[PDB]
Amino acid sequence: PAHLCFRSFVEALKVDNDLVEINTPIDPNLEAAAICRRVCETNDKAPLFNNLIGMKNGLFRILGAPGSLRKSSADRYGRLARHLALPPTASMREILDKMLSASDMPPIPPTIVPTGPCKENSLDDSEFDLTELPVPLIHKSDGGKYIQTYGMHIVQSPDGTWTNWSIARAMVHDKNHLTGLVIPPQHIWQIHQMWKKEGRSDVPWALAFGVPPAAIMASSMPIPDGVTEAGYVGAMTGSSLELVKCDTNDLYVPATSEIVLEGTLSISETGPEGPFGEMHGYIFPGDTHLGAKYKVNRITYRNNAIMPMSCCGRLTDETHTMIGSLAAAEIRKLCQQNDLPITDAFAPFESQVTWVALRVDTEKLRAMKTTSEGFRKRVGDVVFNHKAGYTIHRLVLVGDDIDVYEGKDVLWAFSTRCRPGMDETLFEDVRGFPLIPYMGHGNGPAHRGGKVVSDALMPTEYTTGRNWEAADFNQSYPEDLKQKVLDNWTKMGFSNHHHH
Amino acid sequence: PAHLCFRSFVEALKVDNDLVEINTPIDPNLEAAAICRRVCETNDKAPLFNNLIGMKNGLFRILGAPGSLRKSSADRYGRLARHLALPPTASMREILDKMLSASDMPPIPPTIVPTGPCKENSLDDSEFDLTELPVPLIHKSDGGKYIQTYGMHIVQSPDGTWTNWSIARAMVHDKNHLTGLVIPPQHIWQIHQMWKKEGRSDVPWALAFGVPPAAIMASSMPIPDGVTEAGYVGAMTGSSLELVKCDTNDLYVPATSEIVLEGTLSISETGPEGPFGEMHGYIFPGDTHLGAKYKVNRITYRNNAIMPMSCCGRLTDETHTMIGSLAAAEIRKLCQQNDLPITDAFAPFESQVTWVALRVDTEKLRAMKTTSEGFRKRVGDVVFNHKAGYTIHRLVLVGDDIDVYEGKDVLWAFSTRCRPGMDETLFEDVRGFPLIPYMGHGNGPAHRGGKVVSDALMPTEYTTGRNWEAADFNQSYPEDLKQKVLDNWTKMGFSNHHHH
Ligand SMILES: Cc1cc2c3c(c1C)C(C)(C)C[C@@H](O)N3c1c(nc(O)[nH]c1=O)N2C[C@H](O)[C@H](O)[C@H](O)COP(=O)(O)O
Ligand SMILES: Cc1cc2c3c(c1C)C(C)(C)C[C@@H](O)N3c1c(nc(O)[nH]c1=O)N2C[C@H](O)[C@H](O)[C@H](O)COP(=O)(O)O
Ligand SMILES: [K+]
Ligand SMILES: [K+]
Ligand SMILES: [K+]
Ligand SMILES: [K+]
Ligand SMILES: [Mn+2]
Ligand SMILES: [Mn+2]
Repeated sequence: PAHLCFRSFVEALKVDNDLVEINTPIDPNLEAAAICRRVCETNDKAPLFNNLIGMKNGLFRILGAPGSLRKSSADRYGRLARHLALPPTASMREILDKMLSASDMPPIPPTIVPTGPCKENSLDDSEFDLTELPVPLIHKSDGGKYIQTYGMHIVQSPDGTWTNWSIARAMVHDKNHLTGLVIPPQHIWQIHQMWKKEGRSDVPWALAFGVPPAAIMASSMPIPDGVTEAGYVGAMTGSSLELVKCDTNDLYVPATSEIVLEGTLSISETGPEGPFGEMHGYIFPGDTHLGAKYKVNRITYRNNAIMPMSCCGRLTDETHTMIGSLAAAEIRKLCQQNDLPITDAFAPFESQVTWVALRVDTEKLRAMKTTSEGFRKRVGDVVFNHKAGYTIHRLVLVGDDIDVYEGKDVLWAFSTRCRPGMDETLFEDVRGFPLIPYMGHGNGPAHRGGKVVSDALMPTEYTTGRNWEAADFNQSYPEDLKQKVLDNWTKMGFSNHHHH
Repeated sequence: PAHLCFRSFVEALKVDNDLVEINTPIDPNLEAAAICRRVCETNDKAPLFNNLIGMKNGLFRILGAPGSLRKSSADRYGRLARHLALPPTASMREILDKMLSASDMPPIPPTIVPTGPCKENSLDDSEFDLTELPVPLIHKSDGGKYIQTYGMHIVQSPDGTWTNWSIARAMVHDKNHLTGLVIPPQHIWQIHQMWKKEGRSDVPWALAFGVPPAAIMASSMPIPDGVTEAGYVGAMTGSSLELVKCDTNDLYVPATSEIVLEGTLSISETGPEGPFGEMHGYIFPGDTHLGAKYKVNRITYRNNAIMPMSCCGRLTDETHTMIGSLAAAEIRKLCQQNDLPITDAFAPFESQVTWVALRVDTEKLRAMKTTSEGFRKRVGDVVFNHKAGYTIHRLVLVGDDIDVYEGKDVLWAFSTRCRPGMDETLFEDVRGFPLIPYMGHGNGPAHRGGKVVSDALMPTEYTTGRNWEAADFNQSYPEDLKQKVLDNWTKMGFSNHHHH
């Protein structure tokens, strides 16, 4: 099935009339990514580049925009739904509920199988050269060719008890090394730290590209510390994932992975990394810093291997649809587990996924007999002191009338119900997300502060209940009249389809 | 011409295929406004209600949505352009430049003519009853029938030197009185205050509905204290406006006004006023307060008179397209006159026109050798201590790459370049706009504070120049490549018209 095998997922996008196969030569130097960028800015069909200039020994084709948006509202999130076995018309609430469903289920550990498509071909350390592959230059000022934008890093705690799957960017350093981001509080960093404190060896590592779609979704979600993503994906899908052992180490990769790199993440070496055109929509030319260094010892791959690529930047791509929404999902759950009356959470695209809107059950709120200043503090302490809140700099509290999955309604509530200053609490003594330009390239500490809880609950929502009606068609006219107007609309001469 | 005569303006909307004439009976009790509300929420054609239940002695037809948006991007602002003799494809910059153009021109005083269409019919104090006219109930919880949503109040200083034209709401109180908002710092209030201090008589008043479109645009703009709107409209249009004297007082109304009320604004009496479904998108049921009271002594009107109506509320209507944009225009000019390097200003619809984005000439800024904290303070002191800043609670400073007329780009800049708290200055000791829910129905003083300058200029924009490129199709790919991609777009299989 498409959610459990990336090749099958590509076929599903075709069947959905959501793929464009480009069979003529395309340059991995900027051209593939430029096509992908336009797709993402216009919600077009995903591009599959089957003829990539420099493709050598079956490595590789590229699929862009794997988790980006479709043009119609009816199946807007269809590509995400296709990651998860959901109907293509699934709502974001349905997608995020699916991604949270495993959080109160027993893990279903993976099943080891003796082989799989990812072993169809191999290159040893004398046979590959990462500088000779058709690795894309994704943005014109990037500091390297970013091979790794939509694969899954696999690292395990020294004691063997936790195996983490996550997305973090990496670029080619030389024929057999990558550099990439390994930054706190991310789990690849937490595990790295464990190996560095033990001080004995580099971290055994694999990076698997074109993994089961349900696995790359969990890879992009801040599920709890110490939780093995494979078992969470198993529980979510109702099926044990099939994994094969790496050839050169004892980690386990999805059997149907398109491309697998095996090697080590250094506990001592660094190399130049970045800059990279990033999720908030910017690149700072020449802004290179030392990053984590990976050694690649072996490559295995499927016949006619396909590399997924996220051509991230301005709206809308995987960095918004997945990073933002999946953080929001975890935050929703985290608030509920802390006895806060939050029903829904989403990171508005309009905020460049730097805000999360929290919909409040105001009946519950009223029973708490609290105030804005107290509640704002409680909510921000829960979220901004937790890893799930890392990427999010503004929380917007809204009452039950607001659909947090509709950015227009979040912006309306924020703009009209939250008094600047008085209705907000700033948080300076929390971890900040340095990738946001106003952090890493801003006026203050790159790694600390710059966070805020903005209360767009109105005063009576804490006391006696909502005391307004919207000045809109829905709320300022009785039902019988509204329906009469709608029924007579085209007849009178005005203009009107859901699908389209 | 359409900009100088409301009847001609209605004909222009027809010719533009931007009118729906409804010739079957429509109830002024909510039905007309419900149709108007749906038009405004969907950017449909303006409705002209030619058969209004209760229309008596030629009073009246209704035109809704006179200054609202059209559906296509090419002539989005066509109805505003039709107020001003501009091409229907005029940009907002072009519209606001037209509205500012008279600010460095000599006024062209009005011309008195002996009669006009507004004298075709008359009703004395024994012949009309405002409770018997088809005055609309615009929102189901309004506290009265709001006759006055798009007419022009006309009041003159006691000394005769300043005659102000402005829009302020008013509702029917009884057979021969209205109540309405007369609030500081508005010019109707400033003039009222002058008459109250002189203490001798009620304020001679007229309210003219269906006035020259160029006059209702100026009516909605905070041009300076002491400036007679008629002369500013004269200068803007290049033509002296033709005015006729009122029958029962010595004020002068546009000759082609559809409907004219003549009477007095009391210096002593008040009456219940509101609530009203307002520009920020809300109504607070039962929230009635004492407002200004008007006595009507005489009504004159055109044959087949047409009452314009603004069915205001959630996006998008005249309260957003005119209040917000025309305040932004005046603010732009005010900043420039105070030697601040502002090139453009607009109130994003997404902010419910409570923000104004100020585009900065950063070459000029760099020459000033200043800082964010200093510049933010200077800009907020200029704007928030002036009447032009009254309605605006958040100013967003952006560099030259941002098109402030594009809300998506303002939201991107705000969300990614302004660090909450550190990059902002709050203003508590300025006049606030009580209509905003978080003010009048909020946690703090209804009339004071709640304002903020948010600096979305990046640090190097003050020093050495922009130091990023956007991670977008426009900026992260060379020209030759971009054009190749666009030229091959449909050929490869992707999808694409300006008008649609
Ligand atoms: C979907 C997606 C997620 C991420 C990234 C991208 C995509 C497409 C890149 C295009 C590669 C851009 C890059 O900046 N990137 C990225 C990243 N996290 C980082 O630490 N480092 C990164 O370079 N995340 C987010 C992380 O995947 C999540 O925060 C996840 O929660 C981490 O897993 P874990 O540590 O919770 O197990
Ligand atoms: C276009 C437009 C403007 C306004 C209004 C409306 C429309 C459609 C209503 C639908 C009637 C809603 C109402 O709240 N309203 C309104 C109002 N100003 C008020 O003091 N009182 C009001 O009730 N303005 C704004 C003012 O017209 C401007 O602020 C103008 O600047 C004033 O002129 P002046 O005092 O500068 O001469
Ligand atoms: K993860
Ligand atoms: K609030
Ligand atoms: K005015
Ligand atoms: K800033
Ligand atoms: Mn993890
Ligand atoms: Mn004025």
